[PDB]
Amino acid sequence: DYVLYKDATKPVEDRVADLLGRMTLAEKIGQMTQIERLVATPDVLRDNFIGSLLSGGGSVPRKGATAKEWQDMVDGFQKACMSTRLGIPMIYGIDAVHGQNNVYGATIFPHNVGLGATRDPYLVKRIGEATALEVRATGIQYAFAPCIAVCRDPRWGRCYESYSEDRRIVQSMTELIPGLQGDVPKDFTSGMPFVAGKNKVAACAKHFVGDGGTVDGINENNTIINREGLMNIHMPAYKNAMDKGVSTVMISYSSWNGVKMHANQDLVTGYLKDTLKFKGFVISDWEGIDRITTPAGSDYSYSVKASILAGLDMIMVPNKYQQFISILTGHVNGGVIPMSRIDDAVTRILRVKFTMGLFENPYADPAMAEQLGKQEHRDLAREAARKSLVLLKNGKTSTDAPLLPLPKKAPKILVAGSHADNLGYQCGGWTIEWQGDTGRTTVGTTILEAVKAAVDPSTVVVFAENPDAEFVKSGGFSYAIVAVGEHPYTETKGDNLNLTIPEPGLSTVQAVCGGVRCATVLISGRPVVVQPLLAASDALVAAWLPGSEGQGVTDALFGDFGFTGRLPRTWFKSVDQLPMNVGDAHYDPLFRLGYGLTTNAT
Ligand SMILES: *[C@@H]1O[C@H](CO)[C@@H](O[C@@H]2O[C@H](CO)[C@@H](O[C@H]3O[C@H](CO[C@H]4O[C@H](CO)[C@@H](O)[C@H](O)[C@@H]4O[C@@H]4O[C@H](CO)[C@@H](O)[C@H](O)[C@H]4NC(C)=O)[C@@H](O)[C@H](O)[C@@H]3O)[C@H](O)[C@H]2NC(C)=O)[C@H](O[C@@H]2O[C@@H](C)[C@@H](O)[C@@H](O)[C@@H]2O)[C@H]1NC(C)=O
Ligand SMILES: *[C@@H]1O[C@H](CO)[C@@H](O[C@@H]2O[C@H](CO)[C@@H](O[C@@H]3O[C@H](CO)[C@@H](O)[C@H](O)[C@@H]3O)[C@H](O)[C@H]2NC(C)=O)[C@H](O[C@@H]2O[C@@H](C)[C@@H](O)[C@@H](O)[C@@H]2O)[C@H]1NC(C)=O
Ligand SMILES: OC[C@@H]1[C@@H](O)[C@H](O)[C@@H](O)c2nc(-c3ccccc3)cn21
Ligand SMILES: *[C@@H]1O[C@H](CO)[C@@H](O)[C@H](O)[C@H]1NC(C)=O
Repeated sequence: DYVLYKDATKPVEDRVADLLGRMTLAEKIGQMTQIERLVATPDVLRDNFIGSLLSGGGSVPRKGATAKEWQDMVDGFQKACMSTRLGIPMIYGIDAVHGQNNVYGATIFPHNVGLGATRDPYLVKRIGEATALEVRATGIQYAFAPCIAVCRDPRWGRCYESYSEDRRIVQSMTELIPGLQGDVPKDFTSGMPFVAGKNKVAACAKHFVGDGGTVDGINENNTIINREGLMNIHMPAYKNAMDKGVSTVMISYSSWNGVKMHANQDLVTGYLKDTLKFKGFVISDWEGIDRITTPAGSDYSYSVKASILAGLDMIMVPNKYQQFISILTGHVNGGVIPMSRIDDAVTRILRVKFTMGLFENPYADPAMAEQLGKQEHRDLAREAARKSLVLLKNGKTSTDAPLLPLPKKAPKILVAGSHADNLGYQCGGWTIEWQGDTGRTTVGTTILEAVKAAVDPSTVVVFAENPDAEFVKSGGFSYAIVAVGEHPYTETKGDNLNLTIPEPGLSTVQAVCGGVRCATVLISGRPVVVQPLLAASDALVAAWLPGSEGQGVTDALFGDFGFTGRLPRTWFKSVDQLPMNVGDAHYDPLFRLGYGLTTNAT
């Protein structure tokens, strides 16, 4: 007879309610299982009724894969899930945190920190729209963004994924959501999930909650703060995400006052779902439930019980799915975990799938391939790159002639530094590889390239990654541009207690600037000890992690556009002041939030 859930002309809730009514137990749990593509197989996916797949940092089908290949891969997996008795389509998620950053040839936009310096939430909304197209260009329908953490201690290896330390800023920046998912209807209820169609993608606000408040900025650690401070600092943006209709929420690895977020039934269920009235689905993090115990995985049986009862709807296993499903099947068979729970988690996972119309467009659109790396997107990124640069210094002394903007016509000029011609570096973490990489890892334009493509044909550009004083003073240069800074990092692998850039860097800035007037470009995902650099430089620019369009940098350096960006974070004097944020008593910055020197165009 007539199968309601299959009829597209029917209401979302009606269809969810109808399908859930036909589901066994194995299928309901299947919908709650998300696994790495690495352990996925048509059989596995079909036999275990897998409801979702993902790709961790660098989990690509083939290094250098085209968009078609990706689509084919995803389509391969979907073909399998569609063959289940009920034919429930799977949702493929990936970390498209600053473009479809895992794909080769994908436009790599500035990381969050840099975007916050722009204060242009509309620019961010356009980035989300772009990223939507490029993630859909590869057949994927779910991006694990935006990360709306409010980094409070730059020693945290994930600070670059935080728009600001000022929640107000992080809120205005949730505009990425409507960009990735499309805008929500006038009526729209705050908390209901939403996605416009096959040209948009489901978004994920992460990581609930207080991931940017751990002690010392130790990744995944504990956040010791009172409910009020937690609610007015780290909680706010989420409220915004509810109104903008965010589709999902990933839970943080970090604990609050000693309690693992994955086990926090009060915040996850009581506050997020019950109070904020979140109707989309909640997903764990990579082995996030295993990390509830200590050691991790020491009692997976507890992790399922504790996490599922806490209120989580989907688990990112992402490898030992057989265990996860066996363990959960048991708990339900034992009455330990009530079916109402499973019913709820599935109800949410489904509601989101019908809403985005996954049941109507489960397969890719080869027409969408072209989107990947589209020039218009690169221009957009280029714009954001320029707008995110924050001028800290521009003249060794009050009386000096402003170094920037530099002339495009000069006899001979010098570009140097470790980050000068290193695409991987200017891109930073989460680029091609999980930890990011060094060198020409994708399609882009390094700073050097931009420069050679901006100066007058009669301007001799000489490159020297790390020259000595002697070389510079004898070069006959009119000026030099040195780029240095941090190296690509991601999560824990990036926590830093000394926060001083790697060498050589300062040695190079000092060697070059001591030989000729210089403009120093600092590549970093956060504020770092900068006095030494500022001291040796005539002008110094904080470019954070610009991404693939180096021209964004040179656009400012040569005055085609003037610096407008302003510090999204507080720049410290020494790392022992930390934590130190706007509003604190001992607030003794080296550069307050909002600081940013400027210049004018043409
Ligand atoms: C401040 O604290 C930081 C972390 O808390 C320190 O950085 C970390 O230092 C350890 C060594 O103590 C280092 O060791 C691990 O990585 C080794 C290889 O490191 C290179 O490759 C990785 C990626 O593969 C990069 O992330 C590293 O940044 C590093 O990159 C190379 O750096 C060279 C010099 O800067 C450069 O010539 C290369 O081109 C560049 N190569 C690439 C591909 O980028 C590995 O052998 C070892 O077994 C460990 O696994 C960590 O890698 C390093 N940082 C990170 C993010 O992991 C920091 O130490 C200082 O700075 C470092 C960059 C390094 O030069 C140290 O020798 C130096 O003491 C601390 N700074 C201070 C002043 O104390
Ligand atoms: C020369 O460069 C200065 C750089 O500040 C320009 O003035 C600044 O223009 C901003 C708008 O572009 C002013 O408004 C706000 O700026 C922030 C930047 O953080 C924007 O994000 C925000 O949306 C606002 O628009 C800013 O206040 C202003 N700075 C000062 C000290 O007034 C200047 O622009 C020209 O003068 C200013 C006063 C405005 O009237 C501009 O509209 C006007 O074009 C630049 N000159 C030129 C020709 O562009
Ligand atoms: O890439 C998927 C998610 C990402 O969206 C989350 O923000 C982040 O917490 C995260 N850590 C790992 C991860 C960490 C260690 C080993 C293997 C994987 C994986 N992930
Ligand atoms: C925090 O980090 C410390 C040191 O790495 C570790 O001993 C402790 O168990 C962690 N605690 C939490 C709550 O993450």
